[PDB]
Amino acid sequence: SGSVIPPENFSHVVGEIYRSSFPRQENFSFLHERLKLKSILVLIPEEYPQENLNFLKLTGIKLYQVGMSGNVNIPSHLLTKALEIVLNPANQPILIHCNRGKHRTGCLIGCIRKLQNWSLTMIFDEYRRFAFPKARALDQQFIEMYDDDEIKRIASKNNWLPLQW
Repeated sequence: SGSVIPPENFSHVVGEIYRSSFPRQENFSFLHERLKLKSILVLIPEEYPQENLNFLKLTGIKLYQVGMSGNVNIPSHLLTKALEIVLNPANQPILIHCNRGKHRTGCLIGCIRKLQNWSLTMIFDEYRRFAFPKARALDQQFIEMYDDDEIKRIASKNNWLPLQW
C-alpha cells in the first residue's frame, strides 16, 4: 500500500534526534503518528510555509528556527544556538531539516557527531552519504573548525553527554 511516507533523506541521528529534507503534507502522518515529534528545528531563515505551520497548529509540535545562509558561510554562533536546542532532552523527539537535508542539516549533525567524539573520517563519510551528490568541502570545513568548548561546557553542566542511543 505504501501509505507511510517519510520525507526524502530522512534518518535517525542519535537518541531522539532526526534529520530530513523539508517535510511535505504526505509526510505529516509519519512525523506525527510514528516519530511522535515534540519539536522541529528548521535551518533556513525564510518564513515557514503556511501548510507546515498549520500542521504545527494541529499537532502542538513546536518550531525552532536558526536561519543559516542558503548562499557561503555558517557562523559558529548559529551552530552553537542550534546545538543547544536539539541537545536539550526537553526539546526531543526533534527533527532537524533544511531544504534537502544535505548541506545546512549535514553541517549541524556533523558537529553533533563531533560531540560524540566520532573520528572525522566517519563524520565526513556520514555527511557525504546524506549529501550525495552535493557534498560540500565547506560544510566539512565548518565541522572541522567548529570550536565546541562552549557547547560541551553547556552540555556537561546539564549532563546531556554522553548522547544515548
